[PDB]
Amino acid sequence: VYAPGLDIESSLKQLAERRTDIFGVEETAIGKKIGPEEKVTWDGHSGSMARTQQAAQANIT
Amino acid sequence: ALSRIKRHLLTQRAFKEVGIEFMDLYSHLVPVYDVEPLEKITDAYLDQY
Amino acid sequence: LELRAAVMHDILDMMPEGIKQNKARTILQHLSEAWRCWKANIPWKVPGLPTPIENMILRYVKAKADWWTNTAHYNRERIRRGATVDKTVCKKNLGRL
Amino acid sequence: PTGEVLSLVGKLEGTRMGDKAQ
Amino acid sequence: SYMLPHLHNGWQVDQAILSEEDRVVVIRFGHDWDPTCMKMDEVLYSIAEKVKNFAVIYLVDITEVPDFNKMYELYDPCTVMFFFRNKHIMIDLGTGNNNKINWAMEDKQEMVDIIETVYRGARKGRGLVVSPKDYSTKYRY
Amino acid sequence: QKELQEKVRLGLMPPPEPKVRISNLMRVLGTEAVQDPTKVEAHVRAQMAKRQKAHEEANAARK
Amino acid sequence: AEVTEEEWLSIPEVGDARNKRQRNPRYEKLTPVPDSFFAKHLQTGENHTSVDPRQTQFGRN
Amino acid sequence: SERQAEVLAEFERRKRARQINVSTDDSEVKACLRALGEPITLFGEGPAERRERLRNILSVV
Amino acid sequence: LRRKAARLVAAKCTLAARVDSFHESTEGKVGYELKDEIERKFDKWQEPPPVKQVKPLPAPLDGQRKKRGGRRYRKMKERLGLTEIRKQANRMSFGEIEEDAYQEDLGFSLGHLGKSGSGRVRQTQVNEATKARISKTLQRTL
Amino acid sequence: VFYTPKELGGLGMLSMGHVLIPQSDLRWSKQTDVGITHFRSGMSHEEDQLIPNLYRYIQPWESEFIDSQRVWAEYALKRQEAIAQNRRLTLEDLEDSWDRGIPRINTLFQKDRHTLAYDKGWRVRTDFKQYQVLKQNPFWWTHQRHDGKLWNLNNYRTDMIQALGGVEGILEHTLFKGTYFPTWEGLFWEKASGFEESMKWKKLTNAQRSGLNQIPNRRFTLWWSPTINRANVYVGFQVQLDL
RNA sequence: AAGGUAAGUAU
RNA sequence: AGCUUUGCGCAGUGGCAGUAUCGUAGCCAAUGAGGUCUAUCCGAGGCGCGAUUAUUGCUAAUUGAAAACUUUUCCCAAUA
Repeated sequence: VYAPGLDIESSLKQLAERRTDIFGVEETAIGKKIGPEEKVTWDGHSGSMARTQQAAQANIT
Repeated sequence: ALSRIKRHLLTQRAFKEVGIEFMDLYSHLVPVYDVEPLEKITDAYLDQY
Repeated sequence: LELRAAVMHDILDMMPEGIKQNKARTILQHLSEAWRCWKANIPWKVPGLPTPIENMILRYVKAKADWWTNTAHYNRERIRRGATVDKTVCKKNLGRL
Repeated sequence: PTGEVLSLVGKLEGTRMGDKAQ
Repeated sequence: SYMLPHLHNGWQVDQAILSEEDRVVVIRFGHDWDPTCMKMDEVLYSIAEKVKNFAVIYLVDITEVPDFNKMYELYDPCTVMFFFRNKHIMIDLGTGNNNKINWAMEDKQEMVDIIETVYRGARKGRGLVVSPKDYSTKYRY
Repeated sequence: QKELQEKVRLGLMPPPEPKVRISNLMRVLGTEAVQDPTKVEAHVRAQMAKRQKAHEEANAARK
Repeated sequence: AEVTEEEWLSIPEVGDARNKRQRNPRYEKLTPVPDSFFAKHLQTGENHTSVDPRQTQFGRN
Repeated sequence: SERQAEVLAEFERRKRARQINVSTDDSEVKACLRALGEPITLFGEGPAERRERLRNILSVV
Repeated sequence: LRRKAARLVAAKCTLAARVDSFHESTEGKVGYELKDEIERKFDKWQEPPPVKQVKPLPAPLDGQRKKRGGRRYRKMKERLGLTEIRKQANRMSFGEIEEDAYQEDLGFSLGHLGKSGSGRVRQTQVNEATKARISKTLQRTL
Repeated sequence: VFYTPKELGGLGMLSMGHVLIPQSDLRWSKQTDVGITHFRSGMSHEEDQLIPNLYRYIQPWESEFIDSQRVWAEYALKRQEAIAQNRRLTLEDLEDSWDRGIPRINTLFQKDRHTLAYDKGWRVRTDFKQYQVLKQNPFWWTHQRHDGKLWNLNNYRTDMIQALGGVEGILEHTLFKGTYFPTWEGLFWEKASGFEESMKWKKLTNAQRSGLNQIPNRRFTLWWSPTINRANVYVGFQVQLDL
């Protein structure tokens, strides 16, 4: 049901990397990590299945 | 039942635990006590008498 | 929630988890029982628990208990004043009081 | 016509509370 | 939040929805650091074991997995969504959005009731289930 | 009991018939005891005697 | 940092004190109130046609 | 039909197994299994499973 | 946990006294053989409870499951089935406003029970199969 | 839908307030051989119908005490002459004084008037009942058996039915005319369904039981559907059912 | 501005 | 030689109870289980866990099904 030890530890570190009001030294906003390529995603429409699929194919290097 | 009640009045000095809840009147808490029914009968008869 | 996350993160960071990852969940269970043992007003003394781990768990329990008491009293005063609150909030506050 | 229960502070104060009771 | 299983890419979410054939897949789209998401995730963790027989709970980071943001409108701080046999299940919550639960629920019993109702309706073949509680009002008095 | 149940499962023995007494006659044979009441009574009493017959037979053979 | 690996492994698993009757109690069947309660509520409201000579203000086919 | 014959054979094998006396001593059970050739343990079987296997072997044998 | 400890210690002390009255085991081999098992029993009593798995809620149930019927089922249905007085209880006359019966609860109402229109000339009797009686284990305490 | 007594399908709400009934709600219509005829209720040129207020239908404490003293002196006299004539009060002599005294004259004729004479300290016990039961008692100060019923809502309900236009005016708001019952006389409700009541004890889950406790509402909305489902009360677009 | 989307098979 | 006592199986008849029966290669227990009466006295199983429709089987209805639905390229709009 629950995550293994590695997953729990990794999730805790990822949460700590964002909540700098609890962890860390410097204090950024709640969701900021401080202190190209944009993935193409389907919009859920049957008319745009082909273009989204081809764009996913066209993004392979 | 009366014989059991008199026997409890004479010889019973130890009793089972009674549960406690709190009626929330939203201004304070009123304690509410749940006693065993077998002791409840004796206590009610004693109160009436 | 933030206190539990912070305590667990600290314990798992200092844990040499290269061999003992499976204890991580166990750690949280202790952080529950101790808290429960404080809420139940019963003694809590784990015999196999290392002294630094027990000390930090006690610090976590003390901080959570201070927050718990303050939150319970604040919510009770809100309800007494007439603050508009939910049924689940009322039940939880009644349990805390 | 709204059906909202209106306060009777100052409303229907002319009549006593013994009226319409037997 | 840090105890429930995590899905790290869109393909993993696809497989998680596809894999379960007799249990409702409950997926929380959001962020671990979001306070609303922390409340929702701690409620889910509280009821994670009790609903083992008829539900599986996963957590998806929308920033890490923005694959379903466009179609599922995953733009609220927290979102809980139910799937059954690879089929999104809608809930007549009374909030006007039947496609998802987009708020943190305090009581852990209400979430169990919602999951149970979703399971019953979906196993009966329905695509919409009427929740036992109407959420058009927070019942605050 | 398991021996009997598995014998009945595999068809070795016929499935057990309901045990019917006089007070039980209107619950097991109720619908057929309005059409031929005396035939039903005779069948029920024959079953009762056969149950008694086996008991006395076992007692006599064991004695 | 002073907790050794063997000490870390020596951490015990947390168990539950309460027994089967409290952890997983059997279903609490609800039953209707006995008919005698309807009968007794029905007895009340049946009034004598006469009063005792000593009663005061404070006590067919 | 041979299916009825084999079902009856299995049933009578089980019936005989229900009346075979087998020692409850684990050492004697292991010695008997060694004498009759079958392995002491099969897929992590317990002592009760070992007793059942010895009973089945003695029933077939 | 002190009455049980007192009983165990008294029994072991009686054993040790019976040993000593004959001046056997002068060094105290029997005394230590009993003291260490007393400590073992004390440790066993104070042992932490073991890990018990949480039982998940049963999956919601759909379909048909065959249930038996018989004397037990008949008795259960008679105890749980609707009674004539409890049948009249949940019937309210339409248009005939009745005076409030119970002061503490205005919701409570007898319905057709004791009120005209029920169609029963004679008063309904109490189904004695719905009698309230103590459990079997409560009989043991008595 | 609120102040209609529960016998007619309403909620039977008691109003300690000022609620006006619009005159448009006091109109009904019936069909006979000559066609359809329309009726109102307020013939007199008065204001809109005002529901009776639980204000006026309670006797004040001072008048209640004066009535109690007068009635109990009267009963003392009547008992004095009753003893002399070797007769007992036959519930007919005590007809002018029936629901008047603080220990209501009702209590003198109560069937269990002998066992209650040995009930002492009942008011203190009733007050202290709050520490044993988990529900607050609004009538913590009095006992119905010992002190009598110190209030009556017969006049209140009568005037509530009169103010709403009677049965004809009330039932025009309901689906009663859709049932085609010839009259309202020989009619009775069934509070719980034959099957709905059987499920109260069948081991249902919390979610399953919670949704089953809303079944009566599904009937209430059906009873007042011609009035709840209206364009005047719910402004906005309308959607017709698919069949 | 909303809290007013029946769902289900079929192309 | 009849009668008769106790324990134990095997049956037959009848009654009562279904908030309970059962399991123990888990632990503990007449070297004392467990103790509110009456304690220089009482004396037997308890505890934990597991199974369940609060013992478990068949038998027969009903429902859900199941068997099927044209399980086969539609529409808004464009031109000839």
